[PDB]
Amino acid sequence: EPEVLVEQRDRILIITINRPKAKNAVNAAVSRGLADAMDQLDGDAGLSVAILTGGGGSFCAGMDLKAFARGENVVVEGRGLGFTERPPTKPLIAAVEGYALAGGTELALAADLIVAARDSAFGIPEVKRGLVAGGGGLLRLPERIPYAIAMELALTGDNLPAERAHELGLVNVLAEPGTALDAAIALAEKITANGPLAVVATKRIITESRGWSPDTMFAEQMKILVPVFTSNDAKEGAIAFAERRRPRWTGT
Amino acid sequence: EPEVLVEQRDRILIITINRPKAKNAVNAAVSRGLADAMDQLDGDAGLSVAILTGGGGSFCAGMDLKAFARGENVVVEGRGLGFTERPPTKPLIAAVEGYALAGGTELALAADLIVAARDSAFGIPEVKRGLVAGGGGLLRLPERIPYAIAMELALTGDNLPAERAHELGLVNVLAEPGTALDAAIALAEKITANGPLAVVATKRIITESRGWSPDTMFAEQMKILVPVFTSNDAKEGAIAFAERRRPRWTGT
Amino acid sequence: EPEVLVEQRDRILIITINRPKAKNAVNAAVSRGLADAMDQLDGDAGLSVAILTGGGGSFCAGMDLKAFARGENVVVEGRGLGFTERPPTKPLIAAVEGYALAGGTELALAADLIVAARDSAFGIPEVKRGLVAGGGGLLRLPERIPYAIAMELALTGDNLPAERAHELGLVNVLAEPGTALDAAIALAEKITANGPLAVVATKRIITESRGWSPDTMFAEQMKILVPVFTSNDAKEGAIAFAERRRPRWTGT
Repeated sequence: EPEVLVEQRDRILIITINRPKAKNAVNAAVSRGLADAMDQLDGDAGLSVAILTGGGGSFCAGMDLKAFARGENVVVEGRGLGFTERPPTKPLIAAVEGYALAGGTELALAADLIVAARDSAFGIPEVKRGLVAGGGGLLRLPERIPYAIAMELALTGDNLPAERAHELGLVNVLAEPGTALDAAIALAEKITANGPLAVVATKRIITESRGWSPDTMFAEQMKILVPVFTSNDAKEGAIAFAERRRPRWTGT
Repeated sequence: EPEVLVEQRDRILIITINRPKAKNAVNAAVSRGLADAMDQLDGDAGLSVAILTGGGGSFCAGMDLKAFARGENVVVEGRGLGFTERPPTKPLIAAVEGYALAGGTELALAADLIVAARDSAFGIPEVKRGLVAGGGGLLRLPERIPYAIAMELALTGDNLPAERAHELGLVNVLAEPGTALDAAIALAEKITANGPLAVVATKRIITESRGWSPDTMFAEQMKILVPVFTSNDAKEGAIAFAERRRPRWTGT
Repeated sequence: EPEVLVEQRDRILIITINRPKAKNAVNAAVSRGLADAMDQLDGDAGLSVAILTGGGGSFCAGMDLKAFARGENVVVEGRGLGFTERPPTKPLIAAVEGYALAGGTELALAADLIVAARDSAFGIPEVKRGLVAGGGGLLRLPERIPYAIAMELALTGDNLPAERAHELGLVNVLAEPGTALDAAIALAEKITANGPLAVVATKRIITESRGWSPDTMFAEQMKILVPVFTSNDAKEGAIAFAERRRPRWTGT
């Protein structure tokens, strides 16, 4: 039985970490499984969005310290912890139950959107063990929540309850306990209903603009805009809207 | 009757999009009218602040798709949608009633401050039509509200209610329905009461610092600081404060 | 009696501006005193965290305008207002009571974390006197709170009440009036309990990553990570955790 489970529902790829006895800690198998799933997402024209979740009601306790201690290839060159150093092109939603800690919070941060149960919690407690959250936690958390709160969490290693995380803008959708995945599917379906080229281009511009200067951002953006505006889907979108009916996207 | 109306009240320029039957959608006339108004604002020494609003109780439904479809010069080279690619030097407040959607939200984002009615709403639904919000929406929204919420709005095309937008920091002032312009005038008057050179320099530093490195930001800032500190208004400000009375600014 | 008081409590350096009759305004003596305290913090292996506070129930009214007017060396080359242009390496918490205005807000912004009394207030009213908040206020406030609110505060010179500042993410901890320092000590103790090399490295990555590109951030981060992961404290942290007891850090 695979330690990462994958199920396709229409155009949504549901990815489930399947090590509940190990609190879904990331070992070599999970790291590879996550990378393979992201490859599948981006490579399959029939997929639009992925959801990442942890089986059994707990998202991810972080990297498997035992697996790490004994030489498992957990942090993979070019990919990081599963995909922390190589986020997918298509949208990724993290559906969080229970604890998303350390590497677990870093997986969530590598996703684009977070749906979290009201009783879930985040955190990067690495400094408590004289270590540092090097899987993107320090690079992404201050960009997702207010800088000083990210600093506080990083220096103290305190847990961040989901409801506070929603107040701070880290969590998009608060769900009833046990229903985060269903809430995430609803979110995914809203995104898969939109133009696939436009959705991917939109994510691309938001992510890449972080590295653009104010003086160049519009010209850099234009290069991404043109293939969308001349696509078949751009025509179909205009036709469908004018005819008040659902657009039939082709991703071309 | 002009499709963009302009009224000067003391040192405040009130700019009103005047196409209520077209939901104040931006066509060629409105685009040019907005650009002319911003030129007027920045060029007139007797003006300190502008307010942009949509006549009739709805801010702006976005770009006029019909005007666009039939070849109106709506997105002007060097300026964008009115002024989206050329924001004014002096402060601009958007006073939002009803819907500010797509290009309408992009106009608001190109302003510095937003006053919005409690029953108003924002959004960038471009992906629903297989298009992308290329008028600065994707470049500015993630800088105004938490990154993940900006991502969510961009990928889903969902409306953002004004009250939520205030929670997220996009909206400065929530106003009673129908009173956004009056609230905006109150805000504008607070700013026009302050030193005009200092106000413009302050905006300049906040906007331009986005493109400065940590190692250079103070030296870059200094170049903007010096002309302010040696201005006539700097002297007048100190004198007025010491004498507990209103400063008589000259903008020199 | 020194105009800046310094007390060591275990590994915490408590720094108190001691000019209550002058609302703890920063003159030459206070500027130098603050710089010396930060040097002490960073230079002493027995110190982990500092707390900055204003004696008597008011944080800092800003730069001493009288001292400034008559030629005191208040803004020191290479350091700024005390330390605004040279923030410490180790974590700094500002414990705010009463008013932190102008230069006072800039001192707080140069700290990493802010604990503020529920009845305290911030602000950068420089534009009211035809001046500009050049001590880092304009460079840091838009990075700590939502951009548009930072713009609003900078252009209006309005006070920012502590409770609103907490909503916006500027204030980490809201304290009962008169108890901000005790709340700050609790926060400091949480941080001093964590691995000193890991804490300093964590702060370093969060602060320096502001000037890194997305394409280089992980490689830049790695250089800071390696000395932490190979430290004696990394070993001790792992041992202590496995033995369910407190780690005895050495800062090596």
